[PDB]
Amino acid sequence: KEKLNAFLVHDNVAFYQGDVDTVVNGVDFDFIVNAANENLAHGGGLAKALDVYTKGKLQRLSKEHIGLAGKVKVGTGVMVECDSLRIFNVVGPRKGKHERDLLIKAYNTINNEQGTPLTPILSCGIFGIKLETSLEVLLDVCNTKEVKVFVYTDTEVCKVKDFVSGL
Ligand SMILES: Nc1ncnc2c1ncn2[C@H]1O[C@H](COP(=O)(O)OP(=O)(O)OC[C@H]2O[C@H](O)[C@H](O)[C@@H]2O)[C@@H](O)[C@@H]1O
Repeated sequence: KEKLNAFLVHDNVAFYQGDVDTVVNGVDFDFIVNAANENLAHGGGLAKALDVYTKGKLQRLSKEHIGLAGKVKVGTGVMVECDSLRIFNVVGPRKGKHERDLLIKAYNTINNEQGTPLTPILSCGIFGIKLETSLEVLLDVCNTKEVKVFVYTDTEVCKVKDFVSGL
C-alpha cells in the first residue's frame, strides 16, 4: 500500500530508511519534520535536502518568517506548505547540558501537531546528540498516536535496530 516498507516497527512508531525524495515519495504522512536551526537557514543535512526538494521555496518562506515576528525558539516548530508538502520546521537542540529537556520540548511540539508526522531523529546529525538518546526521548514523548520516523544511513539503521532490541 505505502510504497516504501518500514524496516522496523516499535509499538506506535514505524521506522523508514531513505533520503528526502525517497521518504517524501514513499511514506504516507500528513507532514514532514525538518531538523532546523533557530535561523531557519537550511545549510546542511536534512534541512538542505528538504530545501533542494522544494526548489528553494522552503528557504524563501523561512526568510519570510524569520522575518516577521521574529525568529525561532528551540523548539518550537514552524509549519510551511511547499505545494503538496507540509514541512514542520522544528528547532532541535545543539548537544549540551539542557539537551534532554529541549529534546522533550521539541518532540512534544511534534507529537502535538495534528496529523501523522514523519520525523527525523532530531539533533543526531550535525547537532551531535547521540542517536539513541534523542530516540529514547522520541519514544517517551510520542506514546499515543502513530508516528513515523526516518533515518538516512545504514549506520543509523543499525543503531535504531539495536536500541529497539534493548527494549
Ligand atoms: N539527504 C538526506 N536525506 C534524508 N535525511 C538526511 C539527509 N541528510 C541528513 N539526513 C539526516 O536527518 C537526520 C538529522 O540530521 P541533521 O540534518 O544533521 O540535523 P540535526 O542533527 O538536527 O542538526 C540540525 C542542523 O543541520 C542542518 O544544517 C540544519 O540547518 C541545522 O543547522 C539524520 O538522521 C540523518 O542522517
